[PDB]
Amino acid sequence: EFVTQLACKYWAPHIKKKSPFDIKVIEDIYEKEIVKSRFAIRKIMLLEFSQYLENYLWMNYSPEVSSKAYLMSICCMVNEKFRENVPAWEIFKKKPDHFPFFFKHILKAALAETDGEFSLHEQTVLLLFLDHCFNSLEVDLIRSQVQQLISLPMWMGLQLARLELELKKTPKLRKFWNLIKKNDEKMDPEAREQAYQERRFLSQLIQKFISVLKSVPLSEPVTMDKVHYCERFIELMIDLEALLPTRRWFNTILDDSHLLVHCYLSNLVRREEDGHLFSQLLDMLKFYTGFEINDQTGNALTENEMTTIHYDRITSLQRAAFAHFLYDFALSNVAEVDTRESLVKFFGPLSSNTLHQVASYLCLLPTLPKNEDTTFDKEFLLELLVSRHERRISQIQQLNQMPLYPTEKIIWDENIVPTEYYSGEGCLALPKLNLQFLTLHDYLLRNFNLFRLESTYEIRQDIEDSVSRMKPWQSGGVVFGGWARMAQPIVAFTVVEVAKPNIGENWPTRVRADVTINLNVRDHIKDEWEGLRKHDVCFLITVRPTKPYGTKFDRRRPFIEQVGLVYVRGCEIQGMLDDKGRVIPRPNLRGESRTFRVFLDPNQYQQDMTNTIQNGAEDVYETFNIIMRRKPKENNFKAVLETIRNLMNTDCVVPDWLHDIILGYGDPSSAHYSKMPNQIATLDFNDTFLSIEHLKASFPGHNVKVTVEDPALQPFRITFPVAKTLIVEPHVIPNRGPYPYNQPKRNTIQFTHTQIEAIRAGMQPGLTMVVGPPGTGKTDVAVQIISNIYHNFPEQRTLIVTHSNQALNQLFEKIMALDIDERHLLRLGHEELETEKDFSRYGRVNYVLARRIELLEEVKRLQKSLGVPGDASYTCETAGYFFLYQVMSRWEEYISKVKNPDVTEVSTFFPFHEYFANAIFKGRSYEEDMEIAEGCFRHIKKIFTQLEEFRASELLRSGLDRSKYLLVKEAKIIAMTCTHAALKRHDLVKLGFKYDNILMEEAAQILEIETFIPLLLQNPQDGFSRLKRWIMIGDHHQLPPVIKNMAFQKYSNMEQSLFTRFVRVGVPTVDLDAQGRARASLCNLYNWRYKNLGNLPHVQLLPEFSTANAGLLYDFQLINVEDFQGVGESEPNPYFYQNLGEAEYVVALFMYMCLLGYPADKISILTTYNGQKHLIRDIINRRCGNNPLIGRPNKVTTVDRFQGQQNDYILLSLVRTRAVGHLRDVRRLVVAMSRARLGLYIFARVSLFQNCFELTPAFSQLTARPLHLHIIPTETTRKNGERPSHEVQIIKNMPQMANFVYNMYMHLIQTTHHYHQ
Amino acid sequence: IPRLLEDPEIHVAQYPLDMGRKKKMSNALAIQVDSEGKIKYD
Amino acid sequence: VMTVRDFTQVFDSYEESMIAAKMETASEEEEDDVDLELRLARFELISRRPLLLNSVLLRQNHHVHEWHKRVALGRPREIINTYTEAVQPFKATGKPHTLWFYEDNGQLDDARVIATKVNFKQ
Repeated sequence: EFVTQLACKYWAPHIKKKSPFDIKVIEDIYEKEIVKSRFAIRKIMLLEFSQYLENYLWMNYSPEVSSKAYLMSICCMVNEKFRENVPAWEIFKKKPDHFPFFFKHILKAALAETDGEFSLHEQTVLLLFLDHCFNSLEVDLIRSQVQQLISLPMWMGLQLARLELELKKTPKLRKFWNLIKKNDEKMDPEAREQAYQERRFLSQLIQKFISVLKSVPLSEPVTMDKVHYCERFIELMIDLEALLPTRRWFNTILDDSHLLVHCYLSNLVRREEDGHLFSQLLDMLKFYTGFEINDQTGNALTENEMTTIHYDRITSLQRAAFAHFLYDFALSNVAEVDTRESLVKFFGPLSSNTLHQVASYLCLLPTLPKNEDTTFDKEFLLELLVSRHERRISQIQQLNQMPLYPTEKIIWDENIVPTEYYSGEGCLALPKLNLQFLTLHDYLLRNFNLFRLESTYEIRQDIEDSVSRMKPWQSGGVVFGGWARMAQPIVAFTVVEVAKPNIGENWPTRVRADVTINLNVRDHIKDEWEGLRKHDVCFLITVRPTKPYGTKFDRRRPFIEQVGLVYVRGCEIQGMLDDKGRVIPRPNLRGESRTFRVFLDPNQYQQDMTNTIQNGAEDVYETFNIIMRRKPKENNFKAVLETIRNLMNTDCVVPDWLHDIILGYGDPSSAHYSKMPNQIATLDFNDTFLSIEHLKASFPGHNVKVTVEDPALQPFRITFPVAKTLIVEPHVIPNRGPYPYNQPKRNTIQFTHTQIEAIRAGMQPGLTMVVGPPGTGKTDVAVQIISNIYHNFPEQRTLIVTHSNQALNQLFEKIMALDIDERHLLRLGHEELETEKDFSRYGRVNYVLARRIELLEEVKRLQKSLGVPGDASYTCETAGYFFLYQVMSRWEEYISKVKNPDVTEVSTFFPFHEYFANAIFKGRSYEEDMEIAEGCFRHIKKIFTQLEEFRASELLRSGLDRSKYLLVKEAKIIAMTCTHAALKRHDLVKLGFKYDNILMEEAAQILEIETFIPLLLQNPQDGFSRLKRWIMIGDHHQLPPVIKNMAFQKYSNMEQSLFTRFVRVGVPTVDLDAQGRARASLCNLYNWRYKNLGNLPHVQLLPEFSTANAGLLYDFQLINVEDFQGVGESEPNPYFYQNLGEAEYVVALFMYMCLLGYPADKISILTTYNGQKHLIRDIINRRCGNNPLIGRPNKVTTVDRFQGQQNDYILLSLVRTRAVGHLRDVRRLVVAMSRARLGLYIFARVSLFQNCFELTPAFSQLTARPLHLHIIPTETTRKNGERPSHEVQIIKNMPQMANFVYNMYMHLIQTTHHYHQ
Repeated sequence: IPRLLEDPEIHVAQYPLDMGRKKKMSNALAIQVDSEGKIKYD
Repeated sequence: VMTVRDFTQVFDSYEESMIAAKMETASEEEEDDVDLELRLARFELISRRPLLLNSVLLRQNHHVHEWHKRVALGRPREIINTYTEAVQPFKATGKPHTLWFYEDNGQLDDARVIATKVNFKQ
C-alpha cells in the first residue's frame, strides 16, 4: 500500500495530475523498500510494473541529483525488465542526454572498494546490469558508451612486456597504437583521465574479482553474496568472450590477468556444493578463452593453425629454457614435452623462483628482481606454465565424446536443467541466443546444448511421474506397489555387443543390449509397448528403494530419495525380437514376455567401463530394473542432437552470401536481391498481373514502357535496369493442343504493390524476408513465388518448409488452383488427408501408376490412328521407341514440308488428324494454323515426356523405391515440416536429395536450429552450396516457438527464431500492409504494431464487414468484470488460473447469442490460461448440457492454441486480477486481438491491464468504448454505424447477465420447442 | 532380508535349511544318531 | 568389389580419391596400413596420428615410428619412435636427425631378429 500510494501520488499512469518530483521518494523507496526487504523480487516487480523507471526515475535524472540510491534504482528497474523480457532501454533512448554521466558513474560504483559504500550484492546487481549493457551493443546509446571500454586502447591495461609482445606479433598494430597515443595528446587533462579510466575498467574489474574470489574460505562458512558475485562475474566474462566485438581486444587482457588459472585453483571451485555453479560457469569460460578463432580476422582457426599456435608456444618456451635455465627439455622434440604429464615432470621439480623467472621470459609475469623471492604460490606458477603449453583436444573431438543421453548426474542438476520455478534471480550455466555467434561451431554448439538441456527437463518429468506411479518399495530387493503406462519392470538385461572402435576414436562404434519385459498388463498397454519401433528412445533406470512396503510417496519431496534413484541411461530401439531370434506382415507373438534389442550410447558406455575398470565402480549395466518409454511426438531429442552434430562435423557448406548473416555480423542487407551479383535482368511474371493496369499500379515509383503499343496486345515479361524504367513485354502462352480445357489455370489474386515486391524478390537470387501481419496474404504470396519459380526455372527444385501441417494443407490447396502439374508435387511426413488430392509419397506413386495406364492407352490409340498394326500393349520403354520411330519421323517430315507455304498445306499434310478426331484448323492464316499444329505436337510430346518420367515405376516395383524416385528426381516442389526435415536430414543426404530454392512459412514460429537445418538437406556441389534462393515468410510480432520450460526462455532466449534474429540484425524485410479477413475496426486493435498495416478493398467495401452483430450494439467490447462472491482470480490447483466471474459471464454471453439464433459453430471461446479453459468447458456442459436451443462453440481453447486460426466471433477471457501475467508479451496480445473476423468480446479486470505500459496501444482503444456490455435483445441487417431501431439495454455485471439469459431462455422454452434426438 | 535358506524379527516365512514347506508324506524313517556316535543303521 | 578396386585405382590417380582410399583402409593388413601411412605421407595431422594409433593398436611392432614421422612433416615423431622402442633401433636415431654405421646397424638388425642370445650379445 506504500509503494502503490507513492506511485499514485508521484508517477502512476492514468492519473491526470501528480505531485512534482521529489528526490526523497527515490531515497526512501531504495532504503526502506528495496534494501530493507533484501531486494525482494515482488517489491521490485511492483515498482517496475508501476512504471517507476519511465515516469519517475530517468526523466528526473540529472548529474545534480544523482546519488547511490538513484543509480541503484535505475539498475534494479533495468535488470527487472530483462528478467521479465520487456523492452529495457526505451526511456534512455527517449532522453539520452544524461546517460553518459550515468554510465560512467555505474562504472565507478562497480569498481568501488569491496564492502565500502556499495555492498557486494549491490555490486552484483551492477555486474548484471553491465552484462546487459555489453549484451546490448545494438543500441547506439549504449554502444557509444561501451566502445571505449573494449577497443584497442584498453590494451594499456596490459603488462608492458605483453603489450610489446603483441605489437611484435602483429607489427601492423603498432601504427594504430601510435595513432591512439597521438590523438591522446589532443585531449584536455580531464578527458584524458576519463579515457584512461575507461580503458582500464575491465582489467581493474578483474582485479576486484580476483580479490573477492580469494576471500572465499576453503571450508569455513562463506556469505552467499561472495559466491553470487563470483558467479555473475564469470557470466560477464563468458558473454564478453563469446561476442567478437567485445572479445577482439579483451581476450588478450583476460589472458594477461591469468584469471582462469586463479579460478581453477580457487577455494570456491573446491567447495563441492557452494562452488558447483561457479565451476560449471568456469568450464564455459574455459571453452571460450581457448575458442578456435582468430581474434583479429574473426575467422575460425584450422587444425593446422591450432597446431602451429601450440608448436610456436613450446618453441619459444624451449628457446627461453635453452638460453637461461631445463637443458634436456629444451632439446627434446615437441611431442615428448608437450603433454600435461611431461610438463609437470619437467617444471614440477623447479623452485617457485625459477618458475616465476621462466614465466617472466614469456612476458607472463614481471621480472623477479635479483635475490628476491616470488610472491606467487608454486602451484599457481606451475599451473600457469602447464595449462598454457599442454596439448589441447579440439572443439570437434570434445563434441564427439559427448553422450547424447542425460544421466542421473544431469537430469536433476538445476544449474543446467532448471525447473519452471526459475525466477531469474540467479544465473544458469547455459548458452545464450541473441544476435551474433563467433563461428559456425559456436552457433551450432549453443543450439546443441540448449536443445540437449531443455529436452532433459521433459525427461525428468517423464521419469518422476512414471517411476513414482510404480511405487518402488523395499522387500534387500525391490517390489513395485503400483503400475505405470509408460514404464515397466525389467525382467532381464544383457549387453550383447561391444564393437571395436573406429581408427582414432576411443569408444566402441556400437553397443547393443537385449531387454526383456513381461507384459502382464491391460491389452491397451500391451499394444502400446508392442508399438515400439526402430529409433524410439527409451530410458533404462536403476532404483534401490529406500522405503519399506506400503510407505506413501510425496511428489513434493525430492524424487531421488523417495524412490532410491541410482542410475539413468538412455537407449534406442533397434527392434523387438521374434520367436526365431530375429529383429523385427508383423507377427503375432505368444506369451506375455517381450525382448527388445537396443543401442546404447557408445561414449556413455566407454566412460562407464573406464570408471569401472579404473576406479572399481560397479557395472551400471547389470543393475537396471525399470525401462521407460515416451510419447513419440515428444521424443525426437536424440535424433535432432545427432543431426546437429553431423552438421557440425561436415564442412557446413552454406552459401557464402549467407554465412556472415547467419552468424549475425556484417552487412545485413548484403543478400538482398539488389545487391546480388547474379541478379536477373528479365523475368517472366506469367500470370502474376491480371492486366497491364494491375502491373502499372504494382510499381508506384517506376516508369513502365511496353514493347507493344496496341492496347489490345497489352502474361508479361519485365526487364529491370542496372533507371526508374521498367520494360514490359507481353507474350503469348504456347498453344498446348486442340482441347481448350488444356489451357492453363491462372492466378486470380490482384496482388498489391507490396505483395508484388515480395514476389519479385522471391524470384531473384538471394535472401528474401517477408513480414506478413494477420491475414495479409502470406499464403498467396508464397504460392505465386513458387509458381513463378516453377515456370521460369524448370530445372530448379524448390524445398518448402513450414512449422505445421496446416500451413502445408493451405499451400497445396492454393497450388492446386494454379498451373502446376501434380506429378511435380511431393509432400513428406511421418496424417489426416486434408487436401482434395493426396501429395504424400503414397498418393504420388498412385497418381503416377494410374496416369501411366491412361497414357499408355493413348499411345495405343495413336498407333491405331496411324494404321500401325500390333496388338501388344505399350510399356514406357516401347512408348519411347514409338515416339522416335513413328511420331518424331512423321513430325519432322511434316515440318520439312510446311516450315521450309499455304494455309491449306498446314492441314493437308498434318500427320495426326485421326488421333485428334475426338477434339482443328481454321484456314484463316498460315501463322495461326501452323501454331495450332505446333500445339497438337506439344500435346502428343507431353504424353511421351510423362511416360519417359514414369518408366522408373516399371524399373522399381516397391512403393518405397518408387517414392525415392519422386523425391530425388521427379518432383520439382518438395514440402515438409521443419520437424520432419530435422528427423530425415540423414536419409535425405544419403539419397542424394537436391534442391535449389527454399521457401518457408510460419518462419517466426520455428526454432533457430530447426530453421538452419533445412539449409543443409543436401551435399555441396563442386565445393559450394547449390542453394540459390532463401525465402522466409513469417511474423515476429506474433507468437514464438514453444519452449516447454520457460526458464530456457527467461535465461537463454531459446524461443527466438532465426527469422526474428534476422529482423533484429537488420535484414531488410518486405512488410505486407493490407489484410483481408477481418473488419477494419477489429484490425485497429493490432495494426498499431506493424508498419503501415491497413486493409484490402473488399474488407473496406463489402457489406459483410459493415453489418453489425445481432443483439450487440458494438462489434467489439472490453467488459469489466469485478469480484464474484468475494473472489476474482482463483487457483484451485497451483498455476491453474481461473476466474468464475469471467467464465460465467462468457458462457452467459455465448448462451445469449445462441438464443438470438447465432450459429453456435461460428463462435469460438478463447482464454489465456488452461485453467480457465477447462472451467469454461465445465460451465458449458453444466449450464447448456442437453439444451436444444443452445449448441456448442467450435472450440473452447487457449489463445496460444489458436494460432493461425479464426472464427467469426471470439469470446475472450483474460482471467487475471492480481498480476498481468504472460499477456504482457505483446505478441500474445496481437494474436489475441486478431482471431476474430466480425466480433470480439473481451472479459477482464480492466484496471489491471490498463496499468501495463506495453498493452496501452490496444487497451486505450478498448476503453474508448463502454466497459459494460451493451445488448439489443429484441434483435440482422443493421449496419455498424447506424443508430439501432431497437432498445439498447446495458448489462452492468455478470449476475445481471446470468439473470437475463435465464429469463430469456425460460421465455423461449415456453414459446418454442426444437427437436434433436 | 536374505530370502534364502543360506543366511522372528524378519516377519517372513523363511525356512533356513531344509524344513519342508509343502506336503510330501515322505516314506523315510528318520535316520538317527545316538548320543556321541553312529548313524543307527541297525 | 572389383568396381571398388577400380575406383580405388581412380583414387590412386588422385581429395575425393583420398577419401575413397582412406575409407578403403578404414573399412576393416599391416601392408595396407603402410599404404594408408603412405597416404598420410601424400595427402595432408592429428587425425593421421589417430589412424597411426589404430595401426599401433593393430600391431605393436618397427616401422610405426616412421608412421609417426609423418606427423613431424619430426623430433616428436622420432620421440614416438623412441618410446615405441622402449615398448618393443636406428629409427630413433632417424627421429633424432628429423629433430636436427648402417652395417653396425645391420648386425644390430641381426640382433633385432625374432648361443643365439650370445650372438645377440656379440
